Amino acid sequence: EKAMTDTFTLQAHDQFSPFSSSSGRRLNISYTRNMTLKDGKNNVAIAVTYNHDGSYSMQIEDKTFQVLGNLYSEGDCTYLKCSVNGVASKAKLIILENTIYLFS
Amino acid sequence: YHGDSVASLGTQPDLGSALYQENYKQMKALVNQLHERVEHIKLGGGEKARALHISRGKLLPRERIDNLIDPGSPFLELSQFAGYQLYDNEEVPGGGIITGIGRVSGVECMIIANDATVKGGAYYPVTVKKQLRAQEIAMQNRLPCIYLVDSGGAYLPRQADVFPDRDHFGRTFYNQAIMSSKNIAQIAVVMGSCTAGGAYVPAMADENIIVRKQGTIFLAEDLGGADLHCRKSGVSDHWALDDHHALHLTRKVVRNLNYQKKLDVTIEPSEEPLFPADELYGIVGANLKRSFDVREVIARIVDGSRFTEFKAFYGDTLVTGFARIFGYPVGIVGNNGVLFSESAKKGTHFVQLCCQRNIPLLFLQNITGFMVGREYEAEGIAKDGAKMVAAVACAQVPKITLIIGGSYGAGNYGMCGRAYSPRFLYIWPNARISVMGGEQAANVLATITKDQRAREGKQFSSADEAALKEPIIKKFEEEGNPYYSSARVWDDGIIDPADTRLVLGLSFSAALNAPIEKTDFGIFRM
Amino acid sequence: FSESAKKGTHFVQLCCQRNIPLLFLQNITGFMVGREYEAEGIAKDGAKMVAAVACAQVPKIT
Amino acid sequence: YHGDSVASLGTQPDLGSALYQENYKQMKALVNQLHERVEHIKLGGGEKARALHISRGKLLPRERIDNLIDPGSPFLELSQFAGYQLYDNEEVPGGGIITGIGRVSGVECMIIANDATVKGGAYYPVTVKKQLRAQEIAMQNRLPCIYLVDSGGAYLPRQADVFPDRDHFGRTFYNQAIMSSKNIAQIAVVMGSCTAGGAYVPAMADENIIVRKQGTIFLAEDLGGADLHCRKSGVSDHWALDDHHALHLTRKVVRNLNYQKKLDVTIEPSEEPLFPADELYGIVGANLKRSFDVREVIARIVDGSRFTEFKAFYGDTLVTGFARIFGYPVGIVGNNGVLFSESAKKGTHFVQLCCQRNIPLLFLQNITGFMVGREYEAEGIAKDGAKMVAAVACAQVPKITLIIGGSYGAGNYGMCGRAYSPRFLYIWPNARISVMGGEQAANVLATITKDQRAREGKQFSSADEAALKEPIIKKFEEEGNPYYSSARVWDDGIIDPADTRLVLGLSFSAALNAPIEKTDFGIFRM
Amino acid sequence: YHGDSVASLGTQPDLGSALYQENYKQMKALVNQLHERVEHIKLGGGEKARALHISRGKLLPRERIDNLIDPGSPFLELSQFAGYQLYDNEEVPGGGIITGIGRVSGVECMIIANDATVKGGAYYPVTVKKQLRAQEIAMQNRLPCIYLVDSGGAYLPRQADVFPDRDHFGRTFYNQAIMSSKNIAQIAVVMGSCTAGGAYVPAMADENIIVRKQGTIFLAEDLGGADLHCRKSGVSDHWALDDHHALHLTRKVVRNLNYQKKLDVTIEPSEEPLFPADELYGIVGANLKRSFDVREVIARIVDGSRFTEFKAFYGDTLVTGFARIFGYPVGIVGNNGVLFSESAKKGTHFVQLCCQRNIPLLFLQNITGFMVGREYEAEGIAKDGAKMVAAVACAQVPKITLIIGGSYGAGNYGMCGRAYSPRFLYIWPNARISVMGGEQAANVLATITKDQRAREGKQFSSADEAALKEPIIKKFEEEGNPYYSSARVWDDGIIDPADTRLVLGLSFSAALNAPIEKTDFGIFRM
Repeated sequence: EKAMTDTFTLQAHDQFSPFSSSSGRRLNISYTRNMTLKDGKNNVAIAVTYNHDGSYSMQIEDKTFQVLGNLYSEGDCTYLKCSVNGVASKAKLIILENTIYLFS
Repeated sequence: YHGDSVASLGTQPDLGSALYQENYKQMKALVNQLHERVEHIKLGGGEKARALHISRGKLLPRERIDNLIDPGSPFLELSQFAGYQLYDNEEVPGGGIITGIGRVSGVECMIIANDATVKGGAYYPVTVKKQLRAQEIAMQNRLPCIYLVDSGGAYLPRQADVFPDRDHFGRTFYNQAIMSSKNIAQIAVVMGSCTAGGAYVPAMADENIIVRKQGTIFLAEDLGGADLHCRKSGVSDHWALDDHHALHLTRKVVRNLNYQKKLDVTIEPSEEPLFPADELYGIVGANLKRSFDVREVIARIVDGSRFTEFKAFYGDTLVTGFARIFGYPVGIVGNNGVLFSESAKKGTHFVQLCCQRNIPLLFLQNITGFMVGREYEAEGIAKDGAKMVAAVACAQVPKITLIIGGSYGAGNYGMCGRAYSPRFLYIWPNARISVMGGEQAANVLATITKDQRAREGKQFSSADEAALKEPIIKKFEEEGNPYYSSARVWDDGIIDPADTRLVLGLSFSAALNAPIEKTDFGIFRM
Repeated sequence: FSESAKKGTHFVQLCCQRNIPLLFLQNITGFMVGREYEAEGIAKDGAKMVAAVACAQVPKIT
Repeated sequence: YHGDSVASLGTQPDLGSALYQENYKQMKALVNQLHERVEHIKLGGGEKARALHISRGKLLPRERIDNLIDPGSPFLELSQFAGYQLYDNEEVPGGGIITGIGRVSGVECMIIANDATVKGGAYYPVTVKKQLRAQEIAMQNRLPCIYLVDSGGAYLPRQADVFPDRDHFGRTFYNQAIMSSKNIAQIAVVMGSCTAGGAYVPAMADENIIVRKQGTIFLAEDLGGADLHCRKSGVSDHWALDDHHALHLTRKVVRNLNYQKKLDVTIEPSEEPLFPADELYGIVGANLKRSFDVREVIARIVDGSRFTEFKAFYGDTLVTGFARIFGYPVGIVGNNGVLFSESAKKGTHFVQLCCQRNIPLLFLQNITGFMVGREYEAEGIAKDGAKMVAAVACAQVPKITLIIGGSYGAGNYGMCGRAYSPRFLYIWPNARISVMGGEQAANVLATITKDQRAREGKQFSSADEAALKEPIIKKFEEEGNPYYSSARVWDDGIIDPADTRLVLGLSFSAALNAPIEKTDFGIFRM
Repeated sequence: YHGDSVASLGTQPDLGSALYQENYKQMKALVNQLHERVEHIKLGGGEKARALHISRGKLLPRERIDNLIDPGSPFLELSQFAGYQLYDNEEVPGGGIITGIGRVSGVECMIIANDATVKGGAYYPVTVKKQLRAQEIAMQNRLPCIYLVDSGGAYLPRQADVFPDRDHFGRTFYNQAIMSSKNIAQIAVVMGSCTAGGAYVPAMADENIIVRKQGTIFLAEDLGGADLHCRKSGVSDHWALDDHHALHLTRKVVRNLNYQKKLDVTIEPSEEPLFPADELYGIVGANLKRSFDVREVIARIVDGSRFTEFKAFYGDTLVTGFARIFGYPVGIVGNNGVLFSESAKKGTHFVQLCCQRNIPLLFLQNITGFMVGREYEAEGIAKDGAKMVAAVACAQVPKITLIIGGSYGAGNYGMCGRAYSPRFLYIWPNARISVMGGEQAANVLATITKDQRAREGKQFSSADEAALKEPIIKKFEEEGNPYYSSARVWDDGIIDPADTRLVLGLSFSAALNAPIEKTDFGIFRM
């Protein structure tokens, strides 16, 4: 989604507006997003909180995870560099139709 | 050629200094107090009301906004504290309405959503004022208006303050009609019951969206918001299955507005300030009697802490200069002491410069108490202060005002107070606003009484004077508190100083949606 | 009624076209006679008059 | 943000269905008939005339256009069938003139070339009308006009229909003078004899090019088109050795117009429709009595088959919505049944929306016969149908009309008929146009006669009625044929349905050369 | 100061001269022929139709106009001869419609009334053209339009010439919508049946009046024109008891238009010409081969016979100068021989002068046959004649054309022919209009044949040539007759020469209702 926002920003005259950021920032409170993902037949509810520093706090059931990462390109393949609860890993990311493919 | 090296503002504060330690501690407590109060307001009506709201299949009002705006985009909420302790025994979190500016389909829009969990969405007198303020902001900046309508009608016990007058509920429809005539899109989404007199809001809109089962529009399902309203009556332009579907439809409607933003001002790449923003806590503090250099505040909000001061050594109690915030050009006017004749003249000259070049203006209000100077032949100030009041009023460039300190008397008017239609007005948690400072008022009261007592010959004892003075001081403190002022809509919100740069950047970006007009001045009384 | 609102909206357009000042004589009736009368029909049309009256630029006296 | 997924129109037709097989077969035959007739018109006067034309060193008229326009660029020819069987014993292929829109030096221009092989280039009454239509198109869209002049003067036997009236030959020079005053370049290339009264065309042009030996201008070489005209008389601005040289000079002249195209509308990347265009053969067929869903036609011409329907469930006999063709925004209005009061109101509302946002409008006319409903209290329709006739007339956005079916009575006017100045008007090979459908007319005639016969008391027998009816049906069929209508200039051409998307894309692109004006409406009779 | 004495035009004709006696006798016969033919047209359909019309309680169409206009005010009727012998076996007096300009409540208005006694008020092809011409006159001069509607619908046998095209019946509603958007009042009075497609005329009007029993509006009393139309349907704005009541209501409606006439031109007191107008009979005659001094015509129509000639001795075949008619300033251009290069240049210079000063222009067309000069190197004329065609076309001052003689070829265009949108165009009973004069045409035909015969070697005998020539001469005479031209709407009427001054005064007065715009010229090909 952030990459799509940057792509749209490229073609706009107001190139540097703070609205073009993907910070998800609010005044005096923190934005928490309710996302749903399906693993097999199971629906997983993820509560994502946009932190000021740019990281994300994700809660799945009773467990909380501190997530931070970015997208980089090697050749023609997009790679996701992420760290979950201090554990760093790299994987190839492909999003086709409604399926997210993570190759590690 | 933009390769010239230039000087930068700001200095490193003495973190070890006791004054800095005390100022940081006091300001931090105010910010923490502000944060936790907003958290409570975030909950609206309460758990029972929220549970009932969700039980009907409807989204919570703030979740609706989250889904409406672009993913991850910031949302500038306005007047979060409207109705805070305004009514004696009734709690009305946020006034029963949520207003703010967010990006929908890449377009900045004004979003006005009723909070059905608060008193069933009834319109209190402050609720009308908050909505009218939002409409005024949208019109002045040409921002499309999106109404997430879920309301219970006017609050009958206070009807006299809602229905009749020009700035009462009737003005809401007048604003919709005027904006429509100017091609400022009006979009209404009926996501809940529309009561008597609220049925007009869907009808007065250019395009309208109604939810299948929840929505009802009638001047319940059979009478209005029926498939009758969608098909037989034709009041509905789009038919939505649920709240999520309606929000998806709204995004499509905005994408078809055939609007593209155009900038009238020159743009330069953005740069962060050279000093941390949180240092403003130590620099400013919470004691209005102490003074600080406004340049320090400027150095921590402008791009690269670069500032070109105008008439630096003339009328030094006022600071004026050119800078840039997020790439936009801005002319900054800030108080650095008591206003003098030279300061007023210097300000009047500066405002003409900005209007000529079509440069947005930012005002930083911090007016000083009269404890230092009883009169100082203020008659001289009157002749010149008006020249600034008159230039500021006629200026047509976008104007934003930030009260970082006191705001008293005619100094408020000269620095673009609420009465002078700044595009936005914000206040820091440490500000105070009144006709005069509290102490001065007491002295004035004391003199009148002592002298009148003298005519009687009755002795006004020292104790008598103190007794008279104490209530007055208390009233002034209570009524100048930032919360009192924000509870009523006198400002657009109380903001954390660390957030000053971000709020200004969002506000100026929204204000640039409208073309800048030529400024016509009145007679300058030389 | 719906017809009354439509008739008013048509008239206001005529006056604005010819730049004729408008005078309004308000005497609205209580609902003792009619409890509802399907007022939902009135909502669709009453707005057309609210919107024409607001935009009219001829002098208006009430 | 434009990443939202949306629904798309269209469904896969049943290729095995007998109806689809029959409809495809019938429509294909019509298209093949259209193609071969154009091939014959392509040959102009004939082999003997063409051989004589080339023997003089001159290029054939269509070869001139091929060399004039940019290499490989498409050419939108207009009114190919003008004069088709118009005159009893005279064959006038294409009316003796070739008109169309092509790109010269990267600029869209209107090209008007006389066909000297057809009656020596004489001006028949249809020839004047075709040229006047081309000039009207050029002026409304600000397209430079290029006249490839090779003419033999007016056709004396039909002078009364060429010379005198306002829309007669005199209007041609009036149009040139008006366009010149508006900075719409007028370029004339005299590539052959200019007869009496045609000498004005080179003179009235802003810039003029004449061929050395072939060109003659006189109100033959010595009298006019002489080196005298080029030098002694000064009527000629450029001197060309041959046809190829003149066409090369014309391209240089256009390149010096100092014109650059500017778009008033928002643009998005183009996308092909999700369904094949040739399926329109099976879907539509040639039987006007059968009905089809106009949405199917829309799904096969708009970018990505994406369509946002407006008031879908209200007045369902009319379909209105927003789409994009080759990236341009368009508002589409198409018939899906008999017009009702709700349909007219829905259309009137939609047209106001498009005019407010400056969105081009496309009309798809397919009006229905009255076999299904004799009257249906049509008096109700009159009150509302006018509201649409009045909104459509005043709309200032570019308007394009495509007749994909019947076009009868007042339904033609409401759907932007020829009388309402659409920028372009096209018809499919299966259309019919008349005051009323043929059957209805017969019935009307029958009733009058039967009743009048009754007053006499003479018996109008069943046979008598049929005998009366048959001629009427025949006349109406003959006069509603697509060829009759296109032979006269009522439309701008008959187009293959598979080419609908391309023709619309070229037409809208040309129409955007002129800035879109603000729309002023009359009184809406509420 | 306006006390200067000046010279006056005109000379006393020799009443005893044989030429004057013959010319007076011939012209008088033409005028008498014109008068008696109008008398017959005055009767419309006939005694039986008129008796039936009155038997229904309705006023006759011309009596309606008499009662509508102000008492005793003159009425300028237009195109009295439309449809005169136009159709082979059908007599259509005046085209079935009466159009003209009269004063209603002190305001000049265009009145368009259907003649129900003629074919029951059906719309023939000429009927549509006459109405469209009236609407064009009203729009160009900002005259309110009053429609006295009593019609029977379109004439089905000729539907193809009524319904489809741009200048067909559909254009009538388009004109109404456009005029309404420009604040040119449209008033409809339904005084009889309104048929299918005519029901739009009452609906498209700004204000509407319908008669109680006679009027019927339906896309009979129950279906339309009912108390249903007046009250239940709301199509009717005013309800009238009878024809007299409706006409009284119409006068009230016009009085409420809040319109006041304003003049852009300077005004001087009116003065009668110094010579009798009826002397024009002897001076002009009916023989176009003889020549007369156009100054004599001018001397008998301008105020006080005062005329300031411009460039008198240069290009003497053309006369240009300034005068006044009924106090209005006018620039007069009249032919006095064959057009030359000097004459065209002189005219072009004069037209620029009038446009600069915003002076109305009057053209007096009397072009000469080519019997005197076969060619005269007409190529020189082409270079200059265009300069005049181009100046005349772009002129924005009101233009009125009067054909007092021949009007042939390109000379028609240069002298503001019908194709160049003069506000009005009138012709005298002795005029002839054609592409070329009849004799010349014959010669041209003769040469082609004789030469082609020579290639064959077959002898074209002297008898053969004459036989070829006679039919051509006959055709040209038949088709150039003033009646042929006026039967079709090429001019606005045939006027008696003695009435020339009055008609011009009324026409110019009406044309001044619209403000005069600035003239923008094209490129003058020096």
